[PDB]
Amino acid sequence: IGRSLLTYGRRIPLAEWESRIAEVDASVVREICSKYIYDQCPAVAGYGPIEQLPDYNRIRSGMFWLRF
Amino acid sequence: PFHPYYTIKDILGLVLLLFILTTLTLLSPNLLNDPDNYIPADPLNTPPHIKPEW
Ligand SMILES: CCCCCCCCCCCCCCCCCC(=O)OC[C@H](COP(=O)([O-])OCC(O)COP(=O)([O-])OC[C@@H](COC(=O)CCCCCCCCCCCCCCCCC)OC(=O)CCCCCCCCCCCCCCCCC)OC(=O)CCCCCCCCCCCCCCCCC
Ligand SMILES: CCCCCCCC/C=C\CCCCCCCC(=O)OC[C@H](COP(=O)(O)OCCN)OC(=O)CCCCCCC/C=C/CCCCCCCC
Repeated sequence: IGRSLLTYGRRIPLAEWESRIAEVDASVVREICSKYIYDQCPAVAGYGPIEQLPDYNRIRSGMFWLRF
Repeated sequence: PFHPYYTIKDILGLVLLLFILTTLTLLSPNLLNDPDNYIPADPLNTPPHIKPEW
């Protein structure tokens, strides 16, 4: 209740969440994942024995496919 | 890692070498050339001035 009234201005009932969930389909997932993930620059953090953590260019090039 | 850093670096080097090679081939082909090798061979006479390839 508290978090919702601060963030949304209103309590969202479980029924509305269910109606929102029911609309997703594979096409929606494809679209929105592409809208936020595909060919984007990431933020990376590492701590430990991280010699083998790939170079930043190698990580950036992993955000897209050449066969697409 | 070698890729991508030195891959693109060596490609740049190759582009430069090709520029030089083309200019030598087309714009000034006779720069290093020797006239005495445009005379066919004569087993009886050595020319007065002898000079190998540079
Ligand atoms: C000579 C001078 C030498 C000295 C020079 C000195 C200086 C040198 C300095 C530079 C040195 C550089 C060193 C090399 C660095 C390599 C880096 C590297 O590998 O990074 C790995 C890099 C890093 O990613 P990763 O972390 O490993 O992640 C892997 C993931 O899977 C990533 O997944 P992904 O989806 O992002 O990428 C995967 C996909 C990404 O690629 C693609 O999906 C396509 C890419 C663009 C299109 C290319 C299509 C080519 C198709 C073949 C040719 C036909 C063209 C059409 C004409 C048809 C004619 C009938 O690539 C592949 O799966 C590999 C093969 C792609 C081509 C498919 C064909 C395979 C058979 C090839 C032989 C065919 C022969 C017969 C041809 C027909 C009859 C004539 O990932 C790669 O896998 C890179 C792929 C690189 C592929 C290069 C292909 C070159 C060969 C082309 C064909 C040649 C024959 C042509 C014959 C004549 C007909 C045209
Ligand atoms: C002949 C005189 C020419 C003179 C002009 C200059 C010549 C030299 C120019 C540079 C040539 C470079 C050749 C080597 C490939 C270099 C590739 C490069 O730098 O890009 C890297 C990049 C790798 O991708 P990453 O982002 O690291 O990984 C993504 C993973 N998700 O390379 C690629 O794009 C790999 C995919 C294949 C690309 C195409 C390869 C070349 C062939 C394509 C044409 C096919 C037909 C060839 C016909 C030849 C004649 C019969």
